[PDB]
Amino acid sequence: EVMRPDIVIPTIDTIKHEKIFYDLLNSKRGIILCGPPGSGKTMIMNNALRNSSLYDVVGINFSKDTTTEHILSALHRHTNYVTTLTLLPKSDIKNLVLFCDEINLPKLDKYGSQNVVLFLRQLMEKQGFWKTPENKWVTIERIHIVGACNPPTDPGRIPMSERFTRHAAILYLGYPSGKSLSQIYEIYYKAIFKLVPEFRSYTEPFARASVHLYNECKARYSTGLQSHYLFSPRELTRLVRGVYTAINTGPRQTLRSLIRLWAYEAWRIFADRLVGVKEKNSFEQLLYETVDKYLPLGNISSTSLLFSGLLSLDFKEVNKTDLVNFIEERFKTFCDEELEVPMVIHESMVDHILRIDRALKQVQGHMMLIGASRTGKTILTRFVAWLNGLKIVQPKIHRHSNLSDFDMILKKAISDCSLKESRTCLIIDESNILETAFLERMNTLLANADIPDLFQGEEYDKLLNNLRNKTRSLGLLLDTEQELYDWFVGEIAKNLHVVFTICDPTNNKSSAMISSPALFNRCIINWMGDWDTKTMSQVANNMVDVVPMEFTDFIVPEVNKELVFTEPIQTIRDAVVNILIHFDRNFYQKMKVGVNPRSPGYFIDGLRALVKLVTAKYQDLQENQRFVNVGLEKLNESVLKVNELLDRSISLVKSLTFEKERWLNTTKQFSKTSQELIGNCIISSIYETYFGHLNERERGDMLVILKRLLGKFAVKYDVNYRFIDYLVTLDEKMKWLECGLDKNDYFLENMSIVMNSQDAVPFLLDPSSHMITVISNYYGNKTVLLSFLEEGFVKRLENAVRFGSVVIIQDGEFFDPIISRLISREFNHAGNRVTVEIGDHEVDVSGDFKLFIHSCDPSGDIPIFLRSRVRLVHFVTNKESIETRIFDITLTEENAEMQRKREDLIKLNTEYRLKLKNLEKRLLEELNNSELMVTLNNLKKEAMNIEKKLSESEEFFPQFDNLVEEYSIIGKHSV
Amino acid sequence: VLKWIPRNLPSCLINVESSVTSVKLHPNLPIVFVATDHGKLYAFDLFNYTIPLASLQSHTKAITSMDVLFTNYTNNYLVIVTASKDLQIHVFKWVSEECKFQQIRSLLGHEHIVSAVKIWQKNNDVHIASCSRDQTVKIWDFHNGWSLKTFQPHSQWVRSIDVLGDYIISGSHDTTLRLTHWPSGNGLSVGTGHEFPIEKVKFIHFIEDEIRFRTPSTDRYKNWGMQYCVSASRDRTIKIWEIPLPTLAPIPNPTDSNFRCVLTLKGHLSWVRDISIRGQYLFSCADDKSVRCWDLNTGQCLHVWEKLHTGFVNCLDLDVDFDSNVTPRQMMVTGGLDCKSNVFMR
Ligand SMILES: Nc1ncnc2c1ncn2[C@@H]1O[C@H](COP(=O)(O)OP(=O)(O)O)[C@@H](O)[C@H]1O
Ligand SMILES: Nc1ncnc2c1ncn2[C@@H]1O[C@H](COP(=O)(O)OP(=O)(O)O)[C@@H](O)[C@H]1O
Repeated sequence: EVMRPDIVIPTIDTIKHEKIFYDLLNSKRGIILCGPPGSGKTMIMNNALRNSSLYDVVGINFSKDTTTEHILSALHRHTNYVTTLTLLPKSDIKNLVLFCDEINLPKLDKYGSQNVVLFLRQLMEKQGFWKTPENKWVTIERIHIVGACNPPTDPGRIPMSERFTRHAAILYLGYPSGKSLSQIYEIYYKAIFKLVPEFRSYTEPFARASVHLYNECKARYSTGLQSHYLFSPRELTRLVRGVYTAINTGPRQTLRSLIRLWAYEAWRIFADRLVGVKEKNSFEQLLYETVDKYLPLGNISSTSLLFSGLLSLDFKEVNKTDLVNFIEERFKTFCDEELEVPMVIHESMVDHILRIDRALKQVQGHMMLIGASRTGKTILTRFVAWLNGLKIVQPKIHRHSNLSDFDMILKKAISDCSLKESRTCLIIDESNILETAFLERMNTLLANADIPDLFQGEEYDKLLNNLRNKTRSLGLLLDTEQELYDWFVGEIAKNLHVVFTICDPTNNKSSAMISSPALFNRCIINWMGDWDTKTMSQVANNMVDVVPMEFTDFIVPEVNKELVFTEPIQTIRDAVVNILIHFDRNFYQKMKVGVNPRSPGYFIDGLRALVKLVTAKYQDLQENQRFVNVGLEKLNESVLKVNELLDRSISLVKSLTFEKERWLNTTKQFSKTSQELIGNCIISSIYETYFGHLNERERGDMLVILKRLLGKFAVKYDVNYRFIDYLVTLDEKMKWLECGLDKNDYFLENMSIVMNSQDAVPFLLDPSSHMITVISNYYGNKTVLLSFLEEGFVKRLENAVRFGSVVIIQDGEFFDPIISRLISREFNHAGNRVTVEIGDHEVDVSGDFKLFIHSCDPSGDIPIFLRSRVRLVHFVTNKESIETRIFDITLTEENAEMQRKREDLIKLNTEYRLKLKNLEKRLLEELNNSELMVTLNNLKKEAMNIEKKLSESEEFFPQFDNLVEEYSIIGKHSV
Repeated sequence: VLKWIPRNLPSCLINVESSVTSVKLHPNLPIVFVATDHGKLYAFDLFNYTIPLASLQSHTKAITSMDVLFTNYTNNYLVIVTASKDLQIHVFKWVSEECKFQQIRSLLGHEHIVSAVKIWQKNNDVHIASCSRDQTVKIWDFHNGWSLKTFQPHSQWVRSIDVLGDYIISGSHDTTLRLTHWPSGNGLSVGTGHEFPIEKVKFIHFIEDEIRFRTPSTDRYKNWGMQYCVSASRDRTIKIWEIPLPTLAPIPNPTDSNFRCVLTLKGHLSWVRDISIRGQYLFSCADDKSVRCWDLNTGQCLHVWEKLHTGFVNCLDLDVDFDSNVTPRQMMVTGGLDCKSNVFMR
């Protein structure tokens, strides 16, 4: 009987309040109940109203935006309009009671009035209201009004007019005393421990321990720290219910098992919402003190309590390694079956999976996953729902949408939950709540077990028809409207679990979500927050231990123990992990993020980029060293054969002295570049994935920070490092220059980031709108220009992804959530084919399909969901770009012949250098594939001719230098 | 001779480079066949496991199921048919003189991952059954090389099937079973009672030797051909289903279009991966690193084989006793996700 919410324990205060509440109802007088949350106003009135056959309860929850039409909608299914107008209840014997919860919550307008408050005082003082659509007076005859509210001193509570409270009797209910709480909850614990008669004598210490833990949590964790640190006896009832569930679905228990189970339940009830690690350690010490002083057992940390029903038929504590392996295999199956994501599983992920599963097993079990973006909220929700067999329904809310689409989605979800008995997990993101009416719908759905506003009139009639048909299909004997709708709301409560995903709790919309009275007292708040450094260490080791890592000498530095969060350093892998974690911490600290959650998406992206880049670079370096070594060996063998033992061979041997010297120099420097390969691979990966949204000065500053922190952990790097020389190839450089890049290294660097992001779609923040023309030149006529602000964009994008054309979407600050599955690269592989879901119907991915997002508005509005997945790249003009453009303009408008000659000479020089480089590549390939002598002589003669041409062409540079020195003053005044 | 129970420890251990997904027993000579997550198709004997008989890589992806059959003719070889995740089914020829693998042909046509395969011989004619993620079961002709029937028995995709003459039953992802008459290609009955997707389903073949679930009830239902079908799913349960009698091209009875809970059994800690029938005993394993043996008479787990594999155990099977041409020998082989296999002798 613990799970039934209608149970009460009659104390002195409970029976006193219940009797006076019943007497105030029977006096035909309005009642307003005032008290802090969890006082028991709802409990006493429910208790007083089950013991009467003359009254009926109608539950309305008021939010920040409640209107008169909501109160009317909650009653038309309960009341009949008769013209004797007169709004009588449908029943003829029972009266009606209007439970209006949180009367103080509806806001004032700009002239200091509340609509629903004046409506309620009209309902009680004047006994009726004017029906708006046809302007007639309807007289309320048998409806009473009961108000429940909090004191106005609480935040979010606003003063209430005395013209309202003139007609309403007011009762105040305080929190019960500690002795009363101990008695009530020792009765609860006796009821729980009836299942275990061996430990029936421990009920009173457990109840006193729970009450003491409650009091210490309420005193220590007050609203002054965080806005949601509100504790109530409802928390303790939830703790009791969880204890009963885990006892009922568990094996034979010991006293130590009881202590560990109760501690785990207290962890999942009280300490789920704790933000700081200091408060977590405080709760750990508080649990230790409570156990030591009340119940005189191993470590009782959060991660040391891993209770789960996955590994057996019963709920019991399990080991860490077997649980991790089971979750890894289940997640591999999940990636094979639903969606493929490259995710590795860590211990805090395991704990989050366990607590999400614990909440989802419960009847009326909801969630509020609060934490940073790319933490693993919705993917772990889907994984846990797939483990439980739930059906994932993510609402298809996008731009140019209204309340109608949300109403249809929720109507279909409720119909599938009730009529089709399909168990459903409903995942609501913070970006899927566009208007405050969306919050009103969510609050009405969670507070009650329905939304009375959607199903009214002919919708109510077709609901009745469908439910009679479904009940006759199931063979259940019921005829009345009340029993049928009770079955309806019971099915809704049983087969629907709404999960909330919040990425930025500081935002006003998310603050309204958290502070909503029904979204707070019904949901299970799960503040995962930003990843702790232990999680970063686990994921980093797990995702860099699969690459060939140890190939160079390493000396372990003597560093402070406090700054090292991983295992003690033994090879370069732990050094790499510590370097990446420390740079993530420093990057998020310098950007002044404040108390805002910090997204680990940069860390994961840098980890993956480092993995792929070190793999490619090591493959290229090994191939190049093998080619150089076999070429040098072949040359030495040919020289030895010539010495032991005709003019063409001698000339080829003599001419290749410079190539032999270059090969020897590269062989000598192979050790040097293998020393610095890991360091500059790390630098390149972080420089690609972290500095995309940064200007040149802070990029240089954080590069200095990265170099210092890299030298701290004894990982060598290139002293003469340059990102353009390490990633931007010369072929790509010329392609970009002919496509329309600026000569500035910042723009080439940015486009190098853009092209070298094969996993994340790039965000082109270009106010000048030049990169669109550049990429349109890049892909020729294959490219297509779309926009988020145009009509028919969905069909254009679908045709573009069917054909495989490269897409540029303009107006990036108007992001359309229908392409979210393209944004997160959620691709379903249909054998050799790739398919993706866009909008409402799936579409195929050709394979040459590329996605680009462009936006010409600086300081725009990029959602955190879009912000955390895209390689956002700023294209902001700087010193050198202004100088170059001004110099080019004044040269074109002063002497166009000299400028044309200069640019043609530069193009010819770079083309000759590219031809030279391809020519040494050709010589290396030819010597690796060993007629040939004549071809080699011809290529050597071509190299000599091109070198002489370049030497002849290099005689006009001082004139350009003189022009630079002459027009530098114009350049600097322009800047 | 039919009450054989395996011991508590295998006598040989098989080492495979990758995880084993399916195994099959040769009805005539002591050779077991081993799968590979890398896609290889091994061949191991029961006396010298240190060296394979044959090995090849014809599938670009891992395989899902295997089956073999030795055909008979009143007017003679062992045929190997294997389905993989490479959008193709490869049929192989097993020679006995030199004991190598020979490739016959490759089957194409399925839209997505093919998962199960069934082979039967009737009236000197052989066909190959196949189901995939294309929510359509496709039965092809080995000799002609073309498909013979294609229909949709379930809204979602079908994972496992079995063939008993002119009837075929399908196990899909939507927790419901469908019995369809193959030549007519129409649904006959639906079965509800499962909450998790089906993994493997097969018929309870009639045997004559007093098993409750392997004997017919009445004369007409004896003439029907079969009585019960056994199905394993991911709700850690194996359920025995009572097939209603249709109107006898069979016609579905409007008042008898639903199955019946003849017997449901529990005791596995994770998803039951496979099932097999031998005498009065049913053998099964799951993801809980365990192998069971559930008696059909009392419906109680007689013997628990715990911790045979470090990781998941996927496949096990026995010899067919319902067929006169196949001698039900006392060989058992189990294959697991831990890249090892266990073979039980005597
Ligand atoms: N006999 C009792 N006396 C006092 N409080 C009780 C008694 N029985 C239960 N409670 C507590 O009162 C709480 C009811 O609070 P509730 O009415 O939901 O808060 P609110 O007034 O904000 O709606 C329950 O969580 C329960 O723990
Ligand atoms: N432990 C992890 N290892 C690797 N990648 C991860 C991990 N956790 C999250 N991710 C990344 O996060 C993405 C899913 O995050 P998601 O749950 O969608 O975040 P949000 O809920 O904030 O939208 C995946 O694409 C994955 O690459």
